[PDB]
Formats: sequence, structure tokens, C-alpha cells
Amino acid sequence: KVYDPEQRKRMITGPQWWARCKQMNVLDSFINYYDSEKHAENAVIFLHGNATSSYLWRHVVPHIEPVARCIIPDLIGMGKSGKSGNGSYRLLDHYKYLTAWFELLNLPKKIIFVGHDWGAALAFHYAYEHQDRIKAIVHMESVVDVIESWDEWPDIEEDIALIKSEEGEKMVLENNFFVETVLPSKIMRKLEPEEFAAYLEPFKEKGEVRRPTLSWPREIPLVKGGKPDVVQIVRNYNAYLRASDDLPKLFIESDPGFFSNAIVEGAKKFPNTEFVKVKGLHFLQEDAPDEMGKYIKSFVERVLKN
Amino acid sequence: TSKVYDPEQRKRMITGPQWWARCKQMNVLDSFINYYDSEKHAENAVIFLHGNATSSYLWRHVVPHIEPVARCIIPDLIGMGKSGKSGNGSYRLLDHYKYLTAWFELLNLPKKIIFVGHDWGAALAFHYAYEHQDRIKAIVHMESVVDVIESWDEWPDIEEDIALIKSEEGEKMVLENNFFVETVLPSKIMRKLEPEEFAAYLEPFKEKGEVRRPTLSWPREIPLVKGGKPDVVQIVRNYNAYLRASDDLPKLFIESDPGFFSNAIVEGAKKFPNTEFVKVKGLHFLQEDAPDEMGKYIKSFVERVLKNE
Amino acid sequence: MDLAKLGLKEVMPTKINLEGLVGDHAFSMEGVGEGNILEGTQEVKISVTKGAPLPFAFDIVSVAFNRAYTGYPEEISDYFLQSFPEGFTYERNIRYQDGGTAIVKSDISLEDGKFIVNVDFKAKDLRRMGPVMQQDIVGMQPSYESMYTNVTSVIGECIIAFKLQTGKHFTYHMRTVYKSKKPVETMPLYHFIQHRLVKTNVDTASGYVVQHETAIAAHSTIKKIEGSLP
Amino acid sequence: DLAKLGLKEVMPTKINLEGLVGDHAFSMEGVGEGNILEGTQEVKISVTKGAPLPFAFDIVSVAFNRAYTGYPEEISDYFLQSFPEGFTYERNIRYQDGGTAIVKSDISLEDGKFIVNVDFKAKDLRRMGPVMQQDIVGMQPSYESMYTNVTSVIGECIIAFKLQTGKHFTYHMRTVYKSKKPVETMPLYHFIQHRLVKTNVDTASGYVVQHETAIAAHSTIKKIEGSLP
Repeated sequence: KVYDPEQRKRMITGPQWWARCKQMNVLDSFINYYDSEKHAENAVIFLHGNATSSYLWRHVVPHIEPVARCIIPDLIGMGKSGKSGNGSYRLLDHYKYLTAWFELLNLPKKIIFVGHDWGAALAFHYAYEHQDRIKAIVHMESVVDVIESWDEWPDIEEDIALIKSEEGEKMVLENNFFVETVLPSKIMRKLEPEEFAAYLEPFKEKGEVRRPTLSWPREIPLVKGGKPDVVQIVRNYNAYLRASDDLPKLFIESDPGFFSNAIVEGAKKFPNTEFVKVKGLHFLQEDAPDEMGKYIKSFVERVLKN
Repeated sequence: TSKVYDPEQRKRMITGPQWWARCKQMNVLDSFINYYDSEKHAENAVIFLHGNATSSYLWRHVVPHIEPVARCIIPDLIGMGKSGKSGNGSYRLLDHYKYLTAWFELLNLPKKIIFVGHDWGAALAFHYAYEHQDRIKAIVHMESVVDVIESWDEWPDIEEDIALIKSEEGEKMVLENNFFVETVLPSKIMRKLEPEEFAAYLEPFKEKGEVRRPTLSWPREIPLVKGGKPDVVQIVRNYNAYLRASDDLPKLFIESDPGFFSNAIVEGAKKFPNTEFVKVKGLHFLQEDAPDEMGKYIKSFVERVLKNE
Repeated sequence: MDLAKLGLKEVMPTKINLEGLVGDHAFSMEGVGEGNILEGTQEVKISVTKGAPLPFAFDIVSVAFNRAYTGYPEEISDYFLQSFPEGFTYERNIRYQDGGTAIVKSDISLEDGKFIVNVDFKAKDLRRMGPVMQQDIVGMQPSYESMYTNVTSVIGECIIAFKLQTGKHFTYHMRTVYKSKKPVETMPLYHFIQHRLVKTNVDTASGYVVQHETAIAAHSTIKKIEGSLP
Repeated sequence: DLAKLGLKEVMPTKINLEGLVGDHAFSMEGVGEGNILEGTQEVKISVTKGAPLPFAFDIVSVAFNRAYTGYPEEISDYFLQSFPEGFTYERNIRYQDGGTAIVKSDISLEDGKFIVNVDFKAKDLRRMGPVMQQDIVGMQPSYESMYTNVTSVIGECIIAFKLQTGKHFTYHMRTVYKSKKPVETMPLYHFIQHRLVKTNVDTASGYVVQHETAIAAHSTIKKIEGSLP
């Protein structure tokens, strides 16, 4: 919880990132998303996870832009994007808004996905339902498979049990559990003040606006007590990824990481995976952004040459 | 130190007076030496030499096993046990050696003698081996003064105790407080001695003062190459050199496990050719913890020595 | 603490049965005694019933001869008294400062108003010139055992200092996991148990030992700075 | 008499730490004051090289001077007796994870200032352990056993990191303190009770600030009149 900073004046503040992002009407709401536009023959879509937004990739994507068009959305109800029409933020709602947003970008026939946390789950489900439209998948700290046991996982069993209970709604909707504590705790360095302000801005008020950060962990695919529909989704796409011999993949392990130790064994039963690793915990983008970007850039280059 | 009794030791306990009633005494120089003699089988003579703080009582349960094989003689050193006091009150190593040799000359010993030494009692034997190399047939030793001490690296934590003993403090450590009798001896025996057994050791040093001198003078002879008595150091070096060239002379080393000095001296004992090695469970006074195993080991060693003619 | 009812009174008798093996020396010991489970005092007479005499220092089996005999104040949860009438068990790992190791597995049950303790003590890799094999130990100095909660178990960790005839000391690290046989309602916060285990009735008569333990549980006595972490 | 030792009751201090955790080299520095008779101190630690740390900071908290120990009259203060020249210590830490750490430090006296120079080296840190995971909120109070071995003092300690889950994670720490000069009297077996806390850490600062109180004492349980030992 201690932490100390690094180097400051290459910073991208919140408003600095948002003044570079675009917006677009999707279904009965709107999506905010960064777009590099150039080299539109390929599209790399960056999908953040819980407690974060597109801001998370701000220092990662400058490496991949000279070779492909990179689009990075704020998921619905998060970041600068609009809210979901019915106010619910389960996995399939994010999937609905995201797949509707996909139609309006004039994407290529094959898309590369760079997913983190639950964005990796969105990319995996979209790949399972559109198996031919995937050129490559890069994932990290991902929802790789269902959770049968807590052995190699971080000590979060009681945390998850409390979140799934009625305790979660005063844990996060009022005291902002995932933004005020989890997010700084899972970053190796101390975030500069405006960097944390950018993350807190969408959820700086108590109430239902922080609901997307409560519903994401309630989706966790445990075989015991987890939402049966989400466990079915994860089983399906995990089997598909295990069978995807022709799909190039890149796994960016985090050292020591957060989920990486518990998920590498599974992320690993997927063929055609190039394994790299960078220093960091969960939100590895704030610890090793340039190295991660160089890895993704060389991976995309090698995918595009064959 | 919380030690427990051997539950089967009382039924064969040999008390002090019981042991002393089985012993003879002979005039030696200007005093006398009390000793034990099994007499029979005088063709060979095996002599048991006790160390500091003890007497011939030390071997009371060890020596029966060997008796049907050879005549065994176990003396009390001068000023110790029931023996007489030294003429001039001095109890250095050579003071013991004087009376020991003069007592040797009055026993009708064979031309080649077998020796079983323990602690400083081994030194004596070793010394008598270096000065009469044709008079030795086989040497048994345990927890013995073997070679000099140039380092404490393998020895029990006795450096500061030795510094206190070789000081003025030792006088009140031993003479007025009976250190070796009432502290070292019971604490270096695994089993708890029966009250009569400890009384047998305490009786020669029951009263305070000068009669405890042999237990203070023995440690002050320790052959430390830095601080030790130079003549004792030269004696130890002499017989260490002689023992290193003893391919001819059979030996048996009884290692005490874990023992007291055995860990620091077994390597030096290895540098003695023709040395069988056996092991028994005990501390320093291993006789009080494994007397029968010791006795059988020594009996068979003596037998194997007396068959290779 | 409300003794109502873990099946216990304030002053409880106890019988302990230890089966031990040091290196390859097999032995058996029996303890008979009594104590006060609310003030944290106990006295036990320990006898060797098989394998005497011992080729090692006896004092290594002292901590194997019951945290029910602990004085817990009202502001700290008493896990061990909560563990009854069924009792508790513990698994204990000892690492001596020179190299030796020891495993102690014990079960504390309650029958007919008495604490029946069954202990298994095993040691290995004891150094030959160590104060346990040389029997250099006078006794155990007082100790402080850090106690804290781990879900349903309670972990205690301490160092134990054998005073020697030298006046020098020899330490060993002791980590114990205490598991209640049934769930208890309140698991305690981080605290300490101060132990003083002494050998009484010294006499020089006997071939047995009498040991008395005083164990007082308490929080720190230094005031935590207000606003400080943690 | 403190003035004879070259010390005053309130002493400033500056510390320089060179550390290597795993394969990560770093250098920190500390500035503080304290009371050497009562046993309080507060130091402001900042990372001069190696920022940011890929591990938990609190592992070097014990590395950032037993001169700040409140020794009563009935216990000899081995560390205050050790001045003007100062004293050194060699410290071995075994985390219950299985990883290890070595801390060698020199405490000298310069112009009424405790100049402490300390070297820290950790290895075998478990990936899912609280040190690598950085789950550590801080340190709990502790009791360090202090006894005499010839001319040196030895302290053994069980340090407990509190975790944000409420759980605890311990490490065994053995320190051999050696005075540079001989001292007139060596202490009997006793304890030093420690509480090390982080005081101002709530500021969005790039430095930690820790305060340790350490008070020496014997056991508070009465020895049964004529018991052993």
C-alpha cells in the first residue's frame, strides 16, 4: 500500500486522453473510444477490464499504431462511455453494447484483440461466437477458464464471497472498493495524482454509477456458486481456444502478477501462444507499458508477415 | 540437568564400600596405592587407568567381562580413590607417573602389558608407552588425551572454564566447591547415578580444601599449545609422534556417542595405525552409561590380540 | 470467560501421554498434573516409562507437556477455551539454531472433567556437539509467542532459549498451528502469550521432573501512535 | 553519563541503504531523530535509486539502530556502552515463504550524528507471497530476545507483517550485534519490546516515514522462588 513514484512529465492526464478520444451512438447509448485511424487494413481492439477504462492503454498503444489501426473503447457504464439502457452491467450486457459498437467502425474481415481482465473475457466470447473473424488474440491477467480451486490464486476467496453477498454494495457502491483500494494496491508504482484522478473520475460519486465495478466480480466463473450462464460461456470459449490450433496468440505474463500465476497453466492449454512476461501486478499497463507495447508490436508484425 | 535413572541398575549396584572391600593395597615409594586385582590368568595383564574426578570404581561394571580372559589390574591414582597421598602434595602428570611406574614394578607384570586408558589415565599409559615401547602389547583408549590442543573448533565449550581453572578462581572452583566431583561428573553421565554410586565418587573428596587438589591439578595440565604447561605439551607431542608410528602395536578406540571429547579427538585417533574402532552411547564417563558393551568390545579385542601370536 | 459450558471448571486436572523418538531412540513419557484454565498456570510431573535413560536433553520435550492453561483477558478472544468440550489439536515444527528439527503432533481432549493429551514427539539431525546431545541445558527461559488468526486456525510462533551451564543460550524457532475440533464463535486478533516454564521441586531426589508453566495472554504494552499504520 | 560516550539524549541520524532484492538493485536513504535513553525514533525513508520498488517496502523497515532502546537501570545497555566508536550487526531473515534476506550494518558516530550504513540482500522471494504481492499494510509489535554470547549480543525475533486481508505473515530474524570496542558489562537474558509504525503515510508523498519505540525489560512473570533455571 506504500509505493513511490517514478518519472512524471511524459504524463497523459485524464482530460488529455479524453480530448483525443471519439464518441459514437451505439444502441440506446453511446461509446467513447480512442482511434488511431491510420493503417485501417488491420484493427487491434484493446479491451480493458474492471475498475479501468481505455486510459489504461494510453502508454501501451503508441507502439502498435505505426503498423495497424488501434481502437480502444471504454466499456459501457465505464470511462466516458454512456450508461446501459436497463442499468445492468453483467457480461452479456457489455457484450451486447460492444458487438453493436463493432458494426459501426467498418472493421476488417479479421480483427486482432488485446484483452485485459474482463475485456479478455469479452474478446474470448466474441471469438467463440465469431471464430473465423479473429486474426490474433493477446490476453493478460485474463479469465482463461473456470475456477475449480483457489490453490494458485491470490487470497481473494473471502473478498469474492463478500462481494457476491449483500456486503459488496456498500463495499464498492459507497466506499469504491475496486477504485480506491484494489486499483492502487495492484500497481507496483505510486500513480501520479492526476493519473489516479483519471481512473476515479467516472466513479467519484457514491451510488449506482459504480455498479459496473460491482457486477464484474459477481460474474466470476466458479464451478461452485458462480453464475451458471457465465460458467457456461467460459467453458465454451475455453474449449474453443484449446482447439484453436490456427489462431496466433500472445500471453503477457505479469511477474509476479496477480492472476498470472493461477492462470498460466490454463492460458497455456491454448495452442499457438507466444509467451512473454513483464514486471507488474494485475494492472501491468501502469508498470511495464513500453515493454508490453513493444511485445505486442513485434507479435502483430510477425502475424501480418505470414 | 534433568536426568533419569536406569530402571535396571539398582539390582546390580556395587556401592563404594562393596568395591573397596574387593581391593588390595601395596606400599609404593613413600606412600601406597590402593588397587583392584583379578589375579587369575596372570600370563597377561591388562591395566585400567581412570581419569580425573574418578577412581578404579569407574570400571566396576566393565572389568568382569574381561576377567576370564586376562588378569586385570585397576589402580587408584595417587591422592585419588582410596590410594595414599603424594609425598610432597604435588599432583602433576609426572607426579602421578612416578608412583604409577613404581607400582608397576611391584606387580610381576608380563614383558608386554595391555593398557586401557580413559581421560588423563590414557596419557599416563601413553607416556609409559613412549618411555617403554618394548613393554606394550596393546593399548585401549577412550575420551583420551591424544595429541595437543591447538584449536577449540571441535571441542566442547570449555575454553573459558579452562581459563578460570588455570586462574586463582579455580582454587575455589575445585578445592572449596568440588567442581569436577559435584558438577562435571554427574552432568557428563547420561543416566542418573544411584545415590550410593555418586557417594562412592564423592567420598575421596568429601571435605573441603587441599585433598581435592588432584581434581584441580589435572585440568591445569591440559596440553594447549598456547598457555599450556610446556613440559606436559612436550610429553604429549612425544608420545603422539610415537603413537603415529605404531603400525606394530594393536589399538582399540572406543568412541563415545555423542560423547564429550571424542568428536574432537577421533580424527587424531585415526592417525594411529592398527586402531580398531567401536562406539558406545554416552558422554564423557562412558563407563557409567555403556559398561557391558564396552566390556564385551574390550574382551573380544584382547582375545583377537592374544590369538595373533 | 464464560466457562458455561465447554465442560470445564476453573481448576482442571490433566494426563499426558507422549510417544517420542529422538534420532533412533524410542521412548515413552507420562505427565500427571493440574492447572487453572483462567489464570494460565499449570504443574505437571513427568516420568519416563520406556526408553530410560535418555541420550538427549530432557528439556526438548517440555513444550510438549496445553494452551487451555492460558490466562486470557476479557479483551482478547480465548480460542483454546472456546475449542471445548471437544478440545483441540496442534502441529508443531521446531528448528534448532544449530540444525536439528522436531515435529510435535498433539491432541487435547476432555473426558470426565480431565484434559487427556496425546502427544507424538520426533526429532532428527541433532548436532553431536549441540547442547541437546551434550545435555548442557539447565532449563527454558521465558518466551513470547506471537498468536494470530488464519481463517479457522490459530498460528503461534516463538523462539525458545535454553540457558546452558555456560551461562550462554541456545535458541530454537517454534511454529505451532492450533486447530479446534469444532468451529468456535470468535477468533482472536494478533496478541502475545508470555510463557515462563520452570522446573520446580528440584530436590535431586527422584528420576522424574516437575515443571510449572505460567502463560499470560496480552496485547502489546507500548501505545500505538494514533493515526499510525497498521 | 551520556556525555562521556560522546552522545546526547536526543540524537540525529542519517542512513544509507544499498539493497538487492532478487535481481533488483536499489539505494535508499533515511533522515531522522530519536531518544537513546527512552527508546523512540522517527526516520524519513526515500528511494534514491531503483524507484519504483517491485516488492513490499516494509521488508527494509528493520534495516532502517539499537541505540534507540529504552534500557532500565537493572539491565545493561550494550549498545550505548558501545560508543563513541559504534557497533555493527549481521542479521539473517527467513520468511515463512522460504525466502531469505541478509542485512549487514555499521553504526558509527560523526558530529553528534548516528551514521548508519546498511546493506540489504533478499532472495528466493515467493511469487505469491505477501512481499512480492505487496499485500503488507505494516508491522505488528514484536518481542526480541537478547542474550550475551562472549563479547557480542544476540537477538532473535519473530516479525509479523499484517496483510490487507487481516491475515499475518511472519519472518524469523536473528541478529548478531558486535560492539567495536569492549564494554564493561554484558547483559543478562532479557527482551526488547518493539512497535514500528508508519506515521504520516497518508500524504501522497514519495517517501515513507516510520517511528519505532523499543523498551527493554525482563519477563513480567514471577519466577517460582527456587525453580530452575
